[PDB]
Amino acid sequence: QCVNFTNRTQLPSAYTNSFTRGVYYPDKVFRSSVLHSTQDLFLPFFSNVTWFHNPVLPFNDGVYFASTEKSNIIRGWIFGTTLDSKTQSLLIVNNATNVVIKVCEFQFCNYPFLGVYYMESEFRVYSSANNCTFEYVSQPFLKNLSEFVFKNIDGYFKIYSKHTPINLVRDLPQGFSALEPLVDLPIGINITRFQTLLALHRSGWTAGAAAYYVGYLQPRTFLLKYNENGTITDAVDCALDPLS
Amino acid sequence: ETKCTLKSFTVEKGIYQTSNFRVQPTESIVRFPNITNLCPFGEVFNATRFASVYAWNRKRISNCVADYSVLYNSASFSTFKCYGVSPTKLNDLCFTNVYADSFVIRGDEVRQIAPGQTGTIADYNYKLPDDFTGCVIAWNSNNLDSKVGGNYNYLYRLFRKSNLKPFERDISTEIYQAGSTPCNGVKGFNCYFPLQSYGFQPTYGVGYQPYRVVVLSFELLHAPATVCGPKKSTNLVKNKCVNFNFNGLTGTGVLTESNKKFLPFQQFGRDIADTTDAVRDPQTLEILDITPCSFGGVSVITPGTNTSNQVAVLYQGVNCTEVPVYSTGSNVFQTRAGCLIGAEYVNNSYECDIPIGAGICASYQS
Amino acid sequence: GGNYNYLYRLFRKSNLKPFERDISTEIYQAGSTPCNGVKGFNCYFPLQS
Ligand SMILES: *[C@@H]1O[C@H](CO)[C@@H](O[C@@H]2O[C@H](CO)[C@@H](O)[C@H](O)[C@H]2NC(C)=O)[C@H](O)[C@H]1NC(C)=O
Ligand SMILES: *[C@@H]1O[C@H](CO)[C@@H](O[C@@H]2O[C@H](CO)[C@@H](O)[C@H](O)[C@H]2NC(C)=O)[C@H](O)[C@H]1NC(C)=O
Ligand SMILES: *[C@@H]1O[C@H](CO)[C@@H](O[C@@H]2O[C@H](CO)[C@@H](O)[C@H](O)[C@H]2NC(C)=O)[C@H](O)[C@H]1NC(C)=O
Ligand SMILES: *[C@@H]1O[C@H](CO)[C@@H](O[C@@H]2O[C@H](CO)[C@@H](O)[C@H](O)[C@H]2NC(C)=O)[C@H](O)[C@H]1NC(C)=O
Ligand SMILES: *[C@@H]1O[C@H](CO)[C@@H](O[C@@H]2O[C@H](CO)[C@@H](O)[C@H](O)[C@H]2NC(C)=O)[C@H](O)[C@H]1NC(C)=O
Ligand SMILES: *[C@@H]1O[C@H](CO)[C@@H](O)[C@H](O)[C@H]1NC(C)=O
Ligand SMILES: *[C@@H]1O[C@H](CO)[C@@H](O)[C@H](O)[C@H]1NC(C)=O
Ligand SMILES: *[C@@H]1O[C@H](CO)[C@@H](O)[C@H](O)[C@H]1NC(C)=O
Ligand SMILES: *[C@@H]1O[C@H](CO)[C@@H](O)[C@H](O)[C@H]1NC(C)=O
Ligand SMILES: *[C@@H]1O[C@H](CO)[C@@H](O)[C@H](O)[C@H]1NC(C)=O
Ligand SMILES: *[C@@H]1O[C@H](CO)[C@@H](O)[C@H](O)[C@H]1NC(C)=O
Repeated sequence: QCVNFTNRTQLPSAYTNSFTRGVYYPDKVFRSSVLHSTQDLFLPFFSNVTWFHNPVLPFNDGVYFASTEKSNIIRGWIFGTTLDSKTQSLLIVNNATNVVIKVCEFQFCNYPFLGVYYMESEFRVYSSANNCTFEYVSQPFLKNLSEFVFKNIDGYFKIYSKHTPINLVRDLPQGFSALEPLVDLPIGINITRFQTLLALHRSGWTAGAAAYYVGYLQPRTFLLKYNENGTITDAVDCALDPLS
Repeated sequence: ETKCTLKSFTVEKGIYQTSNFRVQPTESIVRFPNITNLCPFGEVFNATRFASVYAWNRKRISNCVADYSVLYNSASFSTFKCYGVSPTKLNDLCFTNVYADSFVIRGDEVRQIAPGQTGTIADYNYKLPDDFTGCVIAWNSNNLDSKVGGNYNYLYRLFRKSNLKPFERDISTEIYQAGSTPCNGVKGFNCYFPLQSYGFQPTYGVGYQPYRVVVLSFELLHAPATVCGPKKSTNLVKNKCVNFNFNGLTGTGVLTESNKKFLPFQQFGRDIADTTDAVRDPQTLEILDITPCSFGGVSVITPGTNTSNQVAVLYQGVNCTEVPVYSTGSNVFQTRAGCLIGAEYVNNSYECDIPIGAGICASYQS
Repeated sequence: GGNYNYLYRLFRKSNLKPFERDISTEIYQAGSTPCNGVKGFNCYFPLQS
């Protein structure tokens, strides 16, 4: 089950403002009504984030992935370097029952996708796999705004997530919401590029309204405010302008 | 003590500081996660059947807790030899992943399974590196594998042109060509089948009976280590200055109940200047509070050597509940500066001679 | 034929203090089961030639 297509899926990748989103808890400590300055990898304030209406995208240090999700179309993720059996690969799927994480050497198709049959049962993302190393099954992740942060430090893969009810039409809202840690994985891969998995309706494929936002991280110093309950309520980027 | 610190045989009227004291810890407590996800050793050491020696069964072990204590303490193992590390210290040090090689060989072929060994199995069936690290366990299986009619299910290689590299398996059934006459896959004058089947029987003596052997190897890849023994834990105590090792975080103090509200993903809090203030016990998931058990300096009030030889003792900023020959002494008094012993409190009001603090001071009358 | 007069200790309960001498030739219990002064499983003579 590996066929190409004819309609070259090309999307108008525009640019937009990053605003003040993408702040996550860096450590597992508790602090009450304090101001703590920390140096780490973050998304710089008022940056330039790419909007997509499935091209290959570099991973760099880390990736911020946001989706104004409606009807949970986005399903999976693919990470790796050579994207084949030559090198280790990471694969993430999210069906209606569980999230599945695989660390193995697959042979991905040119246009991998989940596919649904119209009681959904279809899986043709890759062709062959062997020497599969790490496996994981957990609770499913998914009109809402879903933000995810993916990092890889010291042979450890960190995934942070947050969901927010939103009502704005088009762009990212002007507000603040900290990101809580979701999962850690003690695995070693040299991830440098990543993809996105789309859920097309196989009954002809009809999946075009897949719009999301992608941004990159950089190292810098932030100042975080902890309220009495230990929830981050505000942040300041130190290296932005003289006032900051 | 005052004379020793002041280095004189006479002491004038006043108050002096001699030394300090602190409450000593009583006992130690360790608390670790609830312990689960044991490595599946039962399916290997108690398997229904074992693979042949030239086709030894290889198993991968990663991401689990492995209890070597039960294996070491089991008396059903005839041979238990650990070369790289001591069997006792297995539960302490650990690595990233383990390989288990299981097979069945003869009783007399046991010592071939060691670094720097030679033999039919040691060269054409299973090769071990000289720098091999791990353990080898061998036990009897005569009651099961041996058959009265002869168990021919186990085969082994004898003829091969070259030896085997360490941790290499060869299962090819090519007809060996000992002589110079080529064979088109047929035995004959100088062509023989490299595989021979064992004839294990219950009537066979010691050294001929089937022997089940499992070799454990621990590999050292740069990936983080995940597989080793359970971490010993113990019950907790409260309201006693003790030293604790909560999930690798070590500290000395007294533990009390706290009403702080964490979030479901933190593990331990702090207040300022990187000072830990509250911890969460892994086994119960309860928020506790840590307070450094009391300490402070001591002081002596004396009216001068030339006047008398009785002194009063003041412990600074210490609640008069854990003072300890001066455990009782005279009527013990409590001041905002600490606890004072050896002197009596009165309701009068005089001038101040030897200042003490918090607005009160003492003098000589007792 | 080999000099077997020189023997060295290999098993002990703990380390040696500086300039300490130990000469007791007692069996060593290498396992949970006590040896009770009898050589056997998890019981080895600490001196090797
Ligand atoms: C899965 O792992 C095995 C074991 O490492 C790989 O087998 C090796 O394949 C290479 C191919 O060039 C050979 O040169 C080696 O001799 C093989 N070693 C063994 C022990 O069989 C296998 O290739 C891996 N799978 C994939 C798709 O790469
Ligand atoms: C911080 O935690 C406190 C403690 O629960 C929260 O106070 C409660 O909040 C709920 C939600 O509105 C109310 O129903 C309760 O009546 C509150 N109780 C008290 C004693 O205040 C508080 O809302 C949390 N957040 C902040 C910003 O303080
Ligand atoms: C293989 O099976 C034997 C037989 O049950 C196990 O030996 C028993 O282990 C239990 C542990 O729960 C002890 O309580 C028994 O006293 C043991 N009996 C005997 C006769 O040894 C052995 O532990 C099993 N090994 C593995 C790796 O699963
Ligand atoms: C940790 O394992 C222990 C082993 O049973 C459990 O902790 C308590 O178990 C008893 C009986 O099973 C329950 O009545 C208690 O409510 C348990 N305590 C807690 C805090 O849950 C339990 O299986 C495990 N508990 C945790 C928190 O992991
Ligand atoms: C010294 O410690 C004792 C107990 O350790 C304190 O007595 C407690 O005082 C508080 C408040 O005064 C009461 O709520 C408790 O009920 C008391 N407990 C006992 C057992 O008496 C005592 O107050 C401390 N000393 C000082 C000067 O505060
Ligand atoms: C991103 O950059 C482009 C040109 O580099 C610019 O036109 C666009 O306004 C930027 N987006 C912002 C500042 O949000
Ligand atoms: C989701 O995937 C898991 C593992 O891939 C599978 O066990 C489960 O049955 C799947 N659920 C559905 C509804 O297909
Ligand atoms: C949006 O997120 C909220 C918060 O978890 C959840 O209650 C709600 O069901 C979500 N709605 C959708 C459509 O995903
Ligand atoms: C990543 O690449 C470096 C150098 O290219 C190499 O040393 C390391 O072993 C690689 N690790 C993984 C997990 O691919
Ligand atoms: C101590 O007092 C006595 C009388 O009060 C006096 O004679 C003596 O000199 C005093 N000691 C010293 C060292 O001055
Ligand atoms: C001082 O007076 C108070 C109040 O009359 C009394 O409680 C206390 O016992 C008196 N102290 C002494 C040493 O008599």
